[PDB]
Amino acid sequence: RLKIVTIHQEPFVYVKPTMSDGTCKEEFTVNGDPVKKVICTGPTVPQCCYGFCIDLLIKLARTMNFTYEVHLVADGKFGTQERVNNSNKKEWNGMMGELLSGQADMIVAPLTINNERAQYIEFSKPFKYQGLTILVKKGTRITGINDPRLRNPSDKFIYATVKQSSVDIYFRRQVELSTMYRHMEKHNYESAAEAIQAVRDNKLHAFIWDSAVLEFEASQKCDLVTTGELFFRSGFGIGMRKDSPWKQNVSLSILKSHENGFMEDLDKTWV
Ligand SMILES: NC1(C(=O)O)CCCC1
Repeated sequence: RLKIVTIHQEPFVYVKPTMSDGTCKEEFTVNGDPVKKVICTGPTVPQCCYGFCIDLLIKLARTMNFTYEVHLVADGKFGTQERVNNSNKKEWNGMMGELLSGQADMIVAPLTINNERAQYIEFSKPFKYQGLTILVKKGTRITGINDPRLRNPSDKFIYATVKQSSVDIYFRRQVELSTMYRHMEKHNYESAAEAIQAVRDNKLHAFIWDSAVLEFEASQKCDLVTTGELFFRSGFGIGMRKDSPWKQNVSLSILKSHENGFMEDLDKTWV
């Protein structure tokens, strides 16, 4: 019974309360198809989880003949390396920390495959190809990471991302993006929800984040749109501890799904 850890992140993983009898409300898609849901414990009581990643998990479990139990990451984070003591060895938090500690056997979430994480865990082939993009108010046009309003910032156009995120780290390490980072570090938000709200409230002109997330957020709000070319393209993959016996088949299934329309069907169903 594999321990699956995930996190709230629509449309990949929705999190809702169970009904009074402890079950998940029976719901259907706009075309009458049943919405598959799994019970996921977390911040701790049983809750209802569903979405792109849950549909993927259900498919993998069926295809690979395994049972599982899902829980939401305890600290509500994806995972970054942080100094937590006087030693010289940083420690991973979020889902990365849980996978490495054994609290989880697989990370099933919109987790970016990057260099730092790849140094400690292994990933399946990507179940989603995306990259960083920009969220702005309808009518605003930004070409991409090279747009002057970003490279030559001023207070007339404020942009930012989420503090302590892997995206924040991406800019902090990009020497060529020092100018941008200096500007962002002065406006970064505590959470994506807050930043997205700030964009609708005209308090923030641009929010830099995952295109896989922003494309959905934009589709849900008419006053919001994504703009420009993607930069820092990346994939989302299932995380497992090194040398896992599940890796090969998880990867083969995902590659097969990209080739047989299954992944395209999830795209249409959830966005
Ligand atoms: N995909 C993210 C990650 O850290 O894995 C990047 C920002 C949202 C979460």
